[PDB]
Amino acid sequence: ELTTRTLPARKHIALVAHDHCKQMLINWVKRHQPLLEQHALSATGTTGNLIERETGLNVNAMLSGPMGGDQQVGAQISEGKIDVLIFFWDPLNAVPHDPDVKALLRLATVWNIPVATNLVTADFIIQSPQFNDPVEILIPDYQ
Amino acid sequence: ELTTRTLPARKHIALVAHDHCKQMLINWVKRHQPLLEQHALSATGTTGNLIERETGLNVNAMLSGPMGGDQQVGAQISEGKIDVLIFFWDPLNAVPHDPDVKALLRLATVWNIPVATNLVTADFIIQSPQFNDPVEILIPDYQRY
Amino acid sequence: MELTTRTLPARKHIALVAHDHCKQMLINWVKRHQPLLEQHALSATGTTGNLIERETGLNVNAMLSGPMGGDQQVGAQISEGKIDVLIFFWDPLNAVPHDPDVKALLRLATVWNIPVATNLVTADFIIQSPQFNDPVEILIPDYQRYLADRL
Repeated sequence: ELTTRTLPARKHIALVAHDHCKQMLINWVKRHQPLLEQHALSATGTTGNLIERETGLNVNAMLSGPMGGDQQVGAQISEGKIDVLIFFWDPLNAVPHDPDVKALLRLATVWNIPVATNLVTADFIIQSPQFNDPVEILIPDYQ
Repeated sequence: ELTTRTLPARKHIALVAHDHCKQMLINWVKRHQPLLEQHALSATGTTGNLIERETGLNVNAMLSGPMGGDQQVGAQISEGKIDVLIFFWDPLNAVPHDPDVKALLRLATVWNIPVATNLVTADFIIQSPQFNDPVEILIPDYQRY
Repeated sequence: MELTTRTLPARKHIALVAHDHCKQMLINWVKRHQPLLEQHALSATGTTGNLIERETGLNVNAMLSGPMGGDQQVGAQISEGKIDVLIFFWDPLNAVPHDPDVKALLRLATVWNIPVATNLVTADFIIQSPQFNDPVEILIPDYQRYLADRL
């Protein structure tokens, strides 16, 4: 049983990267600075401060993955508060919070928000002529 | 890299049960009603409405586990807003949100709050004379790095 | 890990993969986007190909169902650079016995950096993009240099 929810024109974007993937995330943000500047940005750990020092964008801070930030992101997705997830997780290194990694991606699938796990997916999303449009999405009907 | 934090005398307790374990959790609540009435209670899914109908205890409702309730609980644990976790998960059925289940237990371990994963451990915790007093707990010093 | 590039052709090879309770969701999506999908190469796993041929006029390569090896067929072709796009509606509310195949397929789509969608909103962003029917240059691991370092 489905219902609908409205993703707004101006979006709340979560930016999450594993250690060997933080330089890949910062290069992506740099290439799309004017596209990100009017949306709201959040990031786990110190990635936000790295983005801030290199580009000037404001990024709200959350806990690092190992300390709980992935669950912070996931809780907000399910409350309808985060609209997009860019999650450059590391497929070539084992992390102790892998349960948190898979739980967060599970919820981004359940709640049907645009979610990219690599560069080319993130390009298709952020460069799309619809990224700045409101979006009506099908979601589970919790009641 | 450890520091300290104080759990208040009035604890914010999270009550979480999988489907076939719901009955055991409500029996535990009914056995310990006079103790639990002095604490703040939250529960995932409909479990809060079950408790309130059978005891009159006040229970703040959160999303069910499959829809993200375990991660709401984990987020508050890491923020220092939940002080105790009673998690009656089911060891004899497989659930689709198993990563969420293990992720909540990992964080409760990281942030070193009292946590019960079965009936006898829950009785030991809530029956402790220390349970309704302030409790100093060791925690990771995140404000370091 | 050093990077190189490869180019996904204008006509894409798209893998269409869905768990039992998500099959109807995938066919809804295929139905809406049929005028675009007729211009690309399509493969699907298990009974999903029957469903698509029956309900549309699209032609699909049959691959094995997920539990019998189909996810590893798709993964193999991804790593060989033969599959360009992955539409993978897996079920986050039901446990499956081939969950390791499911996670290994998503792991490889991440290493080899191909467009991948796990839900409707992400699938629409990809297929509707004005770039979808043009060559796409993507950054990929440099396998020969990676091998050279392991010796």
